[PDB]
Amino acid sequence: ERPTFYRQELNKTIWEVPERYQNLSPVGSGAYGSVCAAFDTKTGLRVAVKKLSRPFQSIIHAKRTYRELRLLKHMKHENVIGLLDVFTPARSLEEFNDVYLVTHLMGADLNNIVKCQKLTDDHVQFLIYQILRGLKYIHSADIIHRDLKPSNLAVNEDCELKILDFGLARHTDDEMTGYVATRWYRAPEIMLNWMHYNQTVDIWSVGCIMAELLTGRTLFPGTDHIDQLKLILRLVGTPGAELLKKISSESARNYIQSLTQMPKMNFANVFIGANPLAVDLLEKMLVLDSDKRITAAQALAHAYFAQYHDPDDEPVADPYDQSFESRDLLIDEWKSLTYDEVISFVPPPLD
Ligand SMILES: CC(C)(C)c1cc(NC(=O)Nc2ccc(Cl)c(COc3cccnc3)c2)[nH]n1
Repeated sequence: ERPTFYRQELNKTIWEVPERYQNLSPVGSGAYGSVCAAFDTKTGLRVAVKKLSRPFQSIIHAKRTYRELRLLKHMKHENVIGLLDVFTPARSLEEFNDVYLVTHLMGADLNNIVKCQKLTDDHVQFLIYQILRGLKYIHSADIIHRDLKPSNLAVNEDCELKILDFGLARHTDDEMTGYVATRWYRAPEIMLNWMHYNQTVDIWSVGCIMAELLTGRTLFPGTDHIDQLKLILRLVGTPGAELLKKISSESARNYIQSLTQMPKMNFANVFIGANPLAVDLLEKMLVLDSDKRITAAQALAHAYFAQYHDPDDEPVADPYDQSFESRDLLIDEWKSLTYDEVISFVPPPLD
């Protein structure tokens, strides 16, 4: 039944893991946990193991922990990250305090690819294709990523691509401040809090990512929130009256109307030399009104992806029950909910 655990300290943190996992080596940490690379001897895999940092600190924390576990137990798709394993050294609910998550070891992110390599149009096709493929899956489970950027995309030597979230820290006001990649890929409505937002926020990010794969340059490297809004409105144009009504923040609405009105730019004169089909796709992604952005599913059928598109191999997620998001529970209740999910986990099969 239960495997044997051994202990070791790595960077003032104690790790207790099953013997199967060997050669633990620290790779990163933050307020929400620490990660080691390791070798899983039962599967033959290089794996990553995250140890959650006091997962049941507060109500809000415990619920956060439950949420990621549920989330990761559910993601089963080639272009999305999955759970290899999840474990606890705890022998009963009474002593459950620590949670460990196991995933495939990710090496290079997409930020490393565009930085250190020249990409062909065909490269960009395959890379964006896979993001959209994964995103169709994620969205069909009513999950929004909200933080799509190159660094949250893992890419191996064959340009095969997985969406995940490496994030280990709080998403605070300070990290979104200033000249920071954290904010360059954010949909404007979620950056200036215009309104209740939706799936299409992630599509805007793909817009920004695709542009950067084509040029090798950040699309909207704002020096701050407002500077970035100007860079954005310079390209796609200031909003019309139709879009202004949909902006719930009267204060935000009011700021936008103080701007000099500008037309949408010619994208062929921005993305000089790009495939006309890439240009067209960007025009349908980088749309200010989120009601009117192309969806992941719609985007898969666009002629830019003709080499790769296969409507029989672009699967959707099983129904995902997200009713817990509405419930207010106590720490011990989130905790036990989490514990059930730990003990019920069934590992994936390798072929
Ligand atoms: C929207 C999607 C489904 C993409 C999403 C994913 C997440 N969160 C995570 O992916 N979390 C997570 C948890 C544990 C581990 Cl081990 C990892 C991968 O971490 C590494 C670190 C270093 C090298 N390789 C993998 C991710 N939220 N939303």
